[PDB]
Amino acid sequence: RVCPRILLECKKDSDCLAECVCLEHGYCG
Repeated sequence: RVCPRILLECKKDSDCLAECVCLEHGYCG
């Protein structure tokens, strides 16, 4: 699944939305 192109800063990758991950620097890939 692809996650919309929306910036998102978080610690735990799980925090991310859809089927993506959260990056330490502060961005969801």
